[PDB]
Amino acid sequence: REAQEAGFALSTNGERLELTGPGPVPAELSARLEEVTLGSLAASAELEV
Amino acid sequence: YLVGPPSLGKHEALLAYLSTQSVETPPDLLYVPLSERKVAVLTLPSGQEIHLAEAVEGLLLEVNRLDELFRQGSFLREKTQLEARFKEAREQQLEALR
Amino acid sequence: RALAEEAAVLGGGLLTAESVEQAIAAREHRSFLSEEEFLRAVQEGVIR
Amino acid sequence: ALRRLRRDWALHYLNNRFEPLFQRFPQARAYLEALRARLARYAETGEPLDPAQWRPNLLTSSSSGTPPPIVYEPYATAPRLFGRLDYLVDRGVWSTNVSLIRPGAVHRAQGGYLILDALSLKREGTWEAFKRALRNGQVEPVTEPQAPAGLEVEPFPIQMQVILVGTPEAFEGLEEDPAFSELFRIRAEFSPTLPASPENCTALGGWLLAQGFQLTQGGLTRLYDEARRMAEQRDRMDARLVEI
Amino acid sequence: LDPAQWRPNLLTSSSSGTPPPIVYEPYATAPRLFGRLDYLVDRGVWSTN
Repeated sequence: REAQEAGFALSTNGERLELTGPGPVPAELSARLEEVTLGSLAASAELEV
Repeated sequence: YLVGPPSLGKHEALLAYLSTQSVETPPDLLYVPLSERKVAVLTLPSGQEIHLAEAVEGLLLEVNRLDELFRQGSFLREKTQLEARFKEAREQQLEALR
Repeated sequence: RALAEEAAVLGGGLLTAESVEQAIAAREHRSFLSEEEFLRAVQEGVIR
Repeated sequence: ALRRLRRDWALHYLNNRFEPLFQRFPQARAYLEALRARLARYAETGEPLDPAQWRPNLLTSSSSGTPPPIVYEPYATAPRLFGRLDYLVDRGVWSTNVSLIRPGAVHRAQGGYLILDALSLKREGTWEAFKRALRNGQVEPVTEPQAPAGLEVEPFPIQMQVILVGTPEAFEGLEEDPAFSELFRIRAEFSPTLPASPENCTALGGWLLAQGFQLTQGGLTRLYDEARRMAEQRDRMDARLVEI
Repeated sequence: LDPAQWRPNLLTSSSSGTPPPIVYEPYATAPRLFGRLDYLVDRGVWSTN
């Protein structure tokens, strides 16, 4: 939803997430992307536990 | 230090007397590595050692997430930005030389 | 400080004059066994 | 610079991952910071991490405390007091880690009482190491000179009460050291003989009944008289209740 | 080239300057006073660095 509101397309690759668009994405958008990915992998670690 | 002639049952009373004593639940002490060379005895509130062990196993398994966080969009884009700046300086030098 | 700790224990948490006197008397008494036996022997006439 | 980022980002999210643990385990700041540093080093250099070298080595569990942990160690040797180090032999290399440290008598007496025999302390030559552990908190697990590398065990505040038990001559060779006086200050001196009185006769009868003996008044009286006989005094009875 | 042979070894880092490093060493054996050499055994070879 944030990527759609920002005018960018999300390109999922399995469990890996990245944002594709013309030029660099906004800094807050990149930070939110990194936080979402890190939360997903932390949830995966908790799933393993 | 209990002093007395032998066969006075000093040990037998002492244990009987100390059994009647009441102390606050002793903390769980455990050897924890502050490094691969240096280990310290740490005291935790009773019953918190099992949770600590579970969390430590979680952080040991966190090597997988450490490896995976180098394969995310933000890390890749920051890497590409760093490479782009380095090749920008490289290309400035290359164009001057050319 | 060790005698003060003993007085505090024997007075609960306060080192009054009675508490310190009790601590000193107990310190003397805990090693009084040989003297007590000697006095008992003197009284019973073993050591005249 | 790539290596620098591959520790910067790792530490940046490891702080967030460790904050809940820092909150839940306030005492373990040192160990958790060590784990964070080791994981940052893993992310930086890609240096393999051995799980066995980073484990909370439990020594004793307790939800009790009534009664307190009372550790009586009649055989007071260094391995039985301060613990012992196990080693794994890999390619002839003797290695050790936290998972190979076993508690001694000192370790399982924490928060309680450690009962030792002064004669044992003299005989095994562990009095020096034991008094060093009491005053300085230096409890060192027993190592062996065949291991190329050991473990640097940190000092530890001693939370136990040490209660020595022994015969007076077993303390004659131990009270010579001023450190014995400074450390052990309360003398629970035992009188070899009790006063000979009806109160002590009744106490002896009750003690024998608690031992499970079936007594008669004549039998208890005869045991009391024989206790006085063993004391070799008319007005004193023998306090050696094991003999009685 | 052996990288472990050519890396400066951190001994101790300054805490705050005040108070100064006050090292009380009650047990004064040579290993605890002058330090220790730890050896790595490779093929029965005790190598240090």
